[PDB]
Amino acid sequence: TDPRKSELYVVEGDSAGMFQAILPLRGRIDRVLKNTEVQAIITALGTGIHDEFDIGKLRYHKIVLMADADVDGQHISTLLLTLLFRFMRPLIENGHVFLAQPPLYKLKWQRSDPEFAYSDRERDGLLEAGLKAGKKINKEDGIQRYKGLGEMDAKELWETTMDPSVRVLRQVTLDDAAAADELFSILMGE
Amino acid sequence: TDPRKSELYVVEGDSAGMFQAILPLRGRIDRVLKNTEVQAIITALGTGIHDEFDIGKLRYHKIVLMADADVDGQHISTLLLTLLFRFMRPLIENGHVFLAQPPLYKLKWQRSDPEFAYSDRERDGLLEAGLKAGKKINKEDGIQRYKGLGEMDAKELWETTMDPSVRVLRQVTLDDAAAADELFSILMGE
Repeated sequence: TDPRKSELYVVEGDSAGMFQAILPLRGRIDRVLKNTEVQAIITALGTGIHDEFDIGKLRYHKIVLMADADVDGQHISTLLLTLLFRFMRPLIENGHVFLAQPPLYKLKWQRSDPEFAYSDRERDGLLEAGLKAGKKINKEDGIQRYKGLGEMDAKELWETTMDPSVRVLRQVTLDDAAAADELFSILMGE
Repeated sequence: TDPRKSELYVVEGDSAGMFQAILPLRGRIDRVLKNTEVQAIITALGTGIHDEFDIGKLRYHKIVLMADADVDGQHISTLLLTLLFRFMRPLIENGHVFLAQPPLYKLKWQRSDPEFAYSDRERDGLLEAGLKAGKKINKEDGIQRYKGLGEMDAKELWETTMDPSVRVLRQVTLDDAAAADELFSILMGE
């Protein structure tokens, strides 16, 4: 439960699923700060914002953003990384911010546990290794290509994106957050 | 992600682990409302408090409190049910508040999936049924008696307390919340 042993997952957006807290974010910067879901995330982090930001009050060692690979999922991650870059910058600078890579494929092996691939390369690798081991797979429907997080059952979502020994996390750098901030400014101007 | 398909789990306290949001609560009523963890829970619910309470702004269909059976776990559940009874009463009245019953025992069957018991009666029943079916168990260490939520691995905690088809939930009635409020007042006076 301790901040050092605590993580906060922010699950985005309209196609959604060590202490692991979880908060949603569904989907004008002043209007976004008034949004209830945004307010809950900011409050849970416990640092305060802008000039009131206090790193010592950080409630979570890791902040993990989880969204779909599509434009809808990108839009929400862009929004949250911009809010963090503009009002809670040391969270990014000190390496607390991460992006969860959801699995792209589920390999439905006939008489064994299903395997999950995070890229086309891993899918091909796992398929070859499985067939070589003697595992069986249906050529027509044995490989499920995920379209969103909502397609996964809650148990497999945890196994693939939240289990620390299995999950694929990418650290958000200051340059990554600056690129999200630029993207936000471009889209607002459009 | 929709409020109707959303649940908020409040995991208590110092011995801790359909969209399922999760928030911690570790462990003078005016001082409690200023606490960051309490503020995050209230904010996530989205209704506001006291005269500002708006049922229409409720972000979660179910509010589930999960704590250890000991005095430490009871103290936190007493505190949160009191806050809900005093400042967010319709959440209890409208049947949104529940208590999660964590498993008391894990039956470590030798060559099959482990089973979980929520009472001494269920433990005895499952043990008899398993041995009758031909399942094997070690008489010395095969039955683990849980002392707290922190003893469970994250995956089994979800399977037993968060899976809607498996979990054991008890609805918090207005009388239940009134008894928690009385208990809080007695302990504060002590």
